[PDB]
Amino acid sequence: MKILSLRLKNLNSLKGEWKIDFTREPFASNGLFAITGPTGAGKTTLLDAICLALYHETPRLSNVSQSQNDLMTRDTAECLAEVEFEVKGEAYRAFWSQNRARNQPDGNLQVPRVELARCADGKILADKVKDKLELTATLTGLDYGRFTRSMLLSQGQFAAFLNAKPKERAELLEELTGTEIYGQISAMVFEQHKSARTELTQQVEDWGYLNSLIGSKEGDKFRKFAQGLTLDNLVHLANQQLTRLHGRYLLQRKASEALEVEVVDTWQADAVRDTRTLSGGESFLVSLALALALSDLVSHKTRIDSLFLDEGFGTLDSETLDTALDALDALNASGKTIGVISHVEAMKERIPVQIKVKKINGLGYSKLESTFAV
Amino acid sequence: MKILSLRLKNLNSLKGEWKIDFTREPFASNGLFAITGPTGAGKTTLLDAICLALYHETPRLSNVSQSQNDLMTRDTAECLAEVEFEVKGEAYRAFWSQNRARNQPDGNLQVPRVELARCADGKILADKVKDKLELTATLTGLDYGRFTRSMLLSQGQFAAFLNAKPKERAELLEELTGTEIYGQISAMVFEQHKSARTELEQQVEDWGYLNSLIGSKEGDKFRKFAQGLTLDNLVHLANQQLTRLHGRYLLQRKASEALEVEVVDTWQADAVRDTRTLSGGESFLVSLALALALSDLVSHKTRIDSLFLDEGFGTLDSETLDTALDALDALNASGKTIGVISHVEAMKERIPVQIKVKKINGLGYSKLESTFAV
Amino acid sequence: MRILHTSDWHLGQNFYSKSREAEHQAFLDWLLETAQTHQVDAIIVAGDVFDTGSPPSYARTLYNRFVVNLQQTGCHLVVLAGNQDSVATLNESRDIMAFLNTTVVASAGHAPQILPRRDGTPGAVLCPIPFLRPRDILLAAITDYYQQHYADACKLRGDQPLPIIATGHLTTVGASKSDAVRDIYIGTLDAFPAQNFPPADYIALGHIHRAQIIGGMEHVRYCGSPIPLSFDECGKSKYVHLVTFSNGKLESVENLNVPVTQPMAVLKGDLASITAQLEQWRDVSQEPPVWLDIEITTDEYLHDIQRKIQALTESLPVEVLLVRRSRETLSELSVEEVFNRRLALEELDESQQQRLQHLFTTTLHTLA
Amino acid sequence: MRILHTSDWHLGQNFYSKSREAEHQAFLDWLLETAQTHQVDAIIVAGDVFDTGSPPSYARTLYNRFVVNLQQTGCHLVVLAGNQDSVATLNESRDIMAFLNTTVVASAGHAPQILPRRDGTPGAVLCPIPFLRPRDIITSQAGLNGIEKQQHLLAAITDYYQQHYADACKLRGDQPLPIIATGHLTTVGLDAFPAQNFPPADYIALGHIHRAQIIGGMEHVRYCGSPIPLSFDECGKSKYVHLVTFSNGKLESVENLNVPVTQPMAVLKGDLASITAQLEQWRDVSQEPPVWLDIEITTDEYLHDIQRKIQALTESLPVEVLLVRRSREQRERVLASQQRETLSELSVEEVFNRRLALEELDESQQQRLQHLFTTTLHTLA
DNA sequence: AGTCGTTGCTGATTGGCGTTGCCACCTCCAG
DNA sequence: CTGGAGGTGGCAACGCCAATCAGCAACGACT
Ligand SMILES: Nc1ncnc2c1ncn2[C@@H]1O[C@H](COP(=O)(O)OP(=O)(O)O)[C@@H](O)[C@H]1O
Ligand SMILES: Nc1ncnc2c1ncn2[C@@H]1O[C@H](COP(=O)(O)OP(=O)(O)O)[C@@H](O)[C@H]1O
Ligand SMILES: [Mg+2]
Ligand SMILES: [Mg+2]
Ligand SMILES: [Mn+2]
Ligand SMILES: [Mn+2]
Repeated sequence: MKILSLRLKNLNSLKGEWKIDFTREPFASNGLFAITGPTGAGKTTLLDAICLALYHETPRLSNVSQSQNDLMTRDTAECLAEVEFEVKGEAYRAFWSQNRARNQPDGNLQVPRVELARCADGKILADKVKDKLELTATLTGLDYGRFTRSMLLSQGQFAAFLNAKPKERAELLEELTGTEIYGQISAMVFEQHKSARTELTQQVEDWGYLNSLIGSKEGDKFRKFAQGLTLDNLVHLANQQLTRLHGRYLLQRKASEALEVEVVDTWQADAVRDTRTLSGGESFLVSLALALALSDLVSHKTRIDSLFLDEGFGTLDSETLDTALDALDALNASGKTIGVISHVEAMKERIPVQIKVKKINGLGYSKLESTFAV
Repeated sequence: MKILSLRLKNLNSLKGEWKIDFTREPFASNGLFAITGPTGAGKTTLLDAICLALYHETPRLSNVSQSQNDLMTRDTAECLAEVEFEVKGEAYRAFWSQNRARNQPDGNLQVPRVELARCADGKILADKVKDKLELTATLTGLDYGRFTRSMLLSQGQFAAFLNAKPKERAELLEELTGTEIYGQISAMVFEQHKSARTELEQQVEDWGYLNSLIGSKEGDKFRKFAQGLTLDNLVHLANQQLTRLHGRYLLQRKASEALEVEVVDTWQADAVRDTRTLSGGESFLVSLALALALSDLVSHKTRIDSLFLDEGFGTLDSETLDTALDALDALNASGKTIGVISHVEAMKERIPVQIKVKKINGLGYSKLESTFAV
Repeated sequence: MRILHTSDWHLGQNFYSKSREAEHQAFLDWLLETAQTHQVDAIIVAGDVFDTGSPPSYARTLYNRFVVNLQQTGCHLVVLAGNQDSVATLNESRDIMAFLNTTVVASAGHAPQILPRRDGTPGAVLCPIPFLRPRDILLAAITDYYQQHYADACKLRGDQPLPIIATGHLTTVGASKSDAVRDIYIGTLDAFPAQNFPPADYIALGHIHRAQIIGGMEHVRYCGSPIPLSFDECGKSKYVHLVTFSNGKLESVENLNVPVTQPMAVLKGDLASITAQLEQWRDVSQEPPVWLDIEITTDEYLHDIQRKIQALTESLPVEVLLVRRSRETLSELSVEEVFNRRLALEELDESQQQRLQHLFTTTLHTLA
Repeated sequence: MRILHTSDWHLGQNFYSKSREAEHQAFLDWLLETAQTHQVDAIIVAGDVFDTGSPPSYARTLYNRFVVNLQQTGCHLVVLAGNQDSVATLNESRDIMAFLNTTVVASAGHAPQILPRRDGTPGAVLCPIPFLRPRDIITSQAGLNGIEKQQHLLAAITDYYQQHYADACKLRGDQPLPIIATGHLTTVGLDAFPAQNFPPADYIALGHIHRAQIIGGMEHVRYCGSPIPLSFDECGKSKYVHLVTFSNGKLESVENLNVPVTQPMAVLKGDLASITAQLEQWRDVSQEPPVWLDIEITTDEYLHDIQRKIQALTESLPVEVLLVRRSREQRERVLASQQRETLSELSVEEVFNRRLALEELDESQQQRLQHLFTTTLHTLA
């Protein structure tokens, strides 16, 4: 799962059609590239276009469909986003587009047209929305709720995994590791117990006792119980990653039913405390390490080699930001390619290649470099 | 409300006893003051002490009590925070302290010792948690749930008001405007409809009709319907404040049951948009203006004379940040004292009054300037 | 023989943010002083002693202090429960009150009592009748109860030459109401006819806060509250009636002016007019701050005009309590209007609107 | 002279949605009868008269009925404020009670007074001291700690006691009158008030403890305790009211008077079988009123809807159940013995066995539970 | 006519509210 | 010092319900 090309047409402040190819003269080194520009220029819009093309959805907007489409640019009758990604050495293409009735800047939002195809032979693999989503999920291994946790870190949602509730962390882990059977076991146990109870026997008593142990609707309880090993492996990988990203802290799981992680402050004689006490920058670094561990966890089943960090580099001071960027450079020296969006002046010099985005004298629109114009 | 002096002891990274007294020589002008230092130095801890001494809570930790206290520094046996504030020309003192058993770090946590007393008279007003909380809420007008939204803007939670549920938004509006009779009416309508329905198990259908119109438990429906006028009154002040902060946008109420604020883009031929589509910096500025308006909504009853916000300026470029700082300086003319947490070098150079939270390497502790030691 | 007639004290009433403790104390001490001066035989309080069913701490202290100071004077006293007063709040201390020359009646059906003079000889028949709850007993039911109760008192008096007095807490035809007057019998009775009172030698009534002679006869009166309980009656002086009896018949009735201790004023007109009307208190140095109701005639936002109102007042020895516009804010509109604005968006069929309006009104009243 | 020592009435208390009105009325009537029988001169109520600052209507009715029915006996009464009732609520009736042979103290600084005997002669010096709220005796100042403030409070309360006892001695002078003392605070014979700091008064009638006991072995300093059981932790204990006698200006003796139990209560332990066995003792008894029970079911992982079982067991009985609880607290999580084990390697049966091994069940149900668990895997395949 | 483009009609999720229970916090006490 | 009983409130899991998206078949406009 590496983004090869990105094509978008009239999304947010980016009027017109543009394409960015990550195999041209820039990005040839696969190094750090920094989307830079003023506020409200379409920097976040590029990552939103990528996410929309992949999964028909945006971090800000819950759904874009026949109704409530508000990602399309004003006084514009059509918008589309297309990406090319490579999985297991072969490349695919994803397409999502929507146009207005009679091609007017007003009128009904027509049902969007989507497709998924191979670049090897051009064969169309899926055109329905549901079938495309299912097929791309099976192919990539990442749903939206895993793409937005491992590959794309939105601004303000970097600590979403750290601050998520146990239910939606265990559900993420079971799907990521392909160990979903335990949820079905709890669902079946709860259904059997409820069916036995509604008839009203010692068998009902045994069913109740079994339900109190592992049984629960939607499979929450036994899933949370079982994913302890997965959380321990993940925190091991995250600690190994974090040793070089921030040397002060370590990570370990706590002795609680809720899937939670505690830090071990090696400076203060290994005093262990909860992550709720971490500073903003420390929590950002911990969440980045956890995301990298999420990527490394499934490297033996499906390999993801791209990472996008929307924001949160400001929470760091200069004396820590340089170390974080050095660790990111060390990671980027491997197969992983990473792109960072920030306004801080220090990162202006360290990252030499930039996808600059510029607004136009208050007209309300914005354009990036003409070399990306179609 | 305004803060006169802050005294804390052994909170987070700030080992020792520290007293920051405003109205001294450096702070006599009521001008801009910024808390500067590396990440993890304890800058937020200064703002955590103010919230702790007043409302027995801190933004990061839901509650601190006998059962748990993650705020007091490791390898230390006690912690306390005490603030002096002034409401309507009369000064008051709030006090919160906790000690470990036998003065040993491994001992169990004892119950906190809280007080609330006039500064000049010296008379004690309250000595228990609930009594102190209720009395300070009545005295200041605003409890914790309104402090954290109109007087202190914590890190990463500036957009809490916009992103909150309509239920929480309406509840905050009632708390500020003292209009709970509508919620009580709706709740008792729902209760009486339920009682009539159970007594059934022609009055029942009429009760159900009234319940469908305005009836709901805890009064959701009628609260949301009634608070639209308050939302419009708030939007007027929000537009007034936002005109100086960010001249592009204006705010307008959504025409839907779930009370929400749409935005008008004056540059795009006054095209109206949902508030979810705003950029990060634009959303931060909108939230700041809306919080200033929210503190100006009750100016006649209980005026608020200070504002604290935490590293929200990291999402602004060098020009939008300059406009926002000019607006904040102009608002400082009214006498509202602004305290800012940041790392941006431009604004750190701009603001001449600073509280430098110096960090001690290796130990993990930190200290202020020598003049603030006690 | 003399009797001071007062009612509608409304002790413990919170007037907006303010409280009436000082006014009530300066009224009660003056009342005791005038009672001693006129050597009155009894003091009667017909209803609404407390503003609500759960009076605050200071209201009960004022009531108890007044009763204690009564003993030094020597006058008998009577307490009646009004529409806002509650049983088990006045009736709970009844037994203690008996030892202090005070009788408290809250429940109906109490037998008539003989009211003694200062020398111990009988002076009159009291006919203690408090605010009659409909559940405790409609227009005829009030009338025949009054006639039956008077008849029982007439049997008790026999041929003795004593006046007969009657009590009541009810609205009557020809009366003038106010905003602070809470209505009673919302769904059963509209007004009591003044001609149905039994031929008692004198009638003492409350409920109405304005002193009024009702029905055209002298022996029936409204004494009204002793202090202004609303902004619509600030300028009218308050009265307490000192009735006199002799040879079993009414002699004369006199009005005593309660000295006002808390100035209250109402302003009117545009902001330009108010900027001039506020100059009535420029550098006057009123040691009790004056309470003002400002009826501004503007369309400007209330939360914006209150700022300049406070700015103007800050240079004056005055304290504003209420500001009302004569766009809208939720602090202005009535609950009925706000609910109707919900009904308007729904189908406007009157056949259901009338029932829904009645249901909403009864719900709101059950809250109150 | 003779006085009674009682405290902790807690009038108006609601006990699991139940009301203690009848029990309090019966206790008050019994106390009046006892005072009349024993020819008592005064009654002292050491605090916690009301269970809240704003007692309900019937609590005030009970207090009024007691204070008006006490007029027949002619004996004096002293009521003191505790940590529970409100200073303003008790000061409401100060002056009105002053005419009814009753004195109530709620605030500090109230000077010592002389208790008259039934014939009106000076009997004793009362020296009344209510629950000393910190807001009344100390002034807060900045720059102190949580323990330093407590030290200042203790020093101030000790100084207050000493000065007030000195004033009481000055008032007494030469007449042989026993200087009684009163208070409502915790003593241990730290935040408690040491007993050795008390003045050398002839008697100290304390409060704030619901159990009758002697402090420091000094018989002249006693805790009278509550006259009725206010919780299940004291249901089986008998409650006492002290009858104190003085002679020639010095303390003579203390006698304990049992308060008859009006509302019986009991507490039960053990499993459901033990609960049934203990309920067997009430099979056929005429109980007026029905006895109130607290049931603590010992956990053996029954995990049933025990509320229905208790309701069915106690339906035919003259029994009302106020509370039932159980100790089911336990953590449920996997321990990773080594990092080499991952959720893919371990089988479903292995994980379920790891789950069961954390529970201390036996083979009497382990086999059946494993069979039931395998049935689920059977029906998905 | 054809072809495409736009519009109107069922089923499967999904978020929202209410119900019941369980657990945690505060306060006044007792081992 | 610690526990512990007794309100009081908050959160969470489950049940039922109404709104919405996706799929499908039937007319209007442009060549
Ligand atoms: N439907 C729309 N039409 C036009 N402009 C839009 C629309 N929705 C959002 N925008 C604007 O597009 C811009 C996107 O900026 P964004 O990429 O979020 O900035 P940043 O990278 O600084 O966070 C903002 O100015 C936003 O208000
Ligand atoms: N209980 C504790 N003992 C010691 N240090 C702590 C404790 N809790 C938090 N800390 C540390 O105190 C520091 C507080 O920094 P903070 O004020 O959050 O920084 P910033 O202003 O950059 O957000 C962090 O290093 C945090 O990990
Ligand atoms: Mg952004
Ligand atoms: Mg921070
Ligand atoms: Mn009335
Ligand atoms: Mn009245």
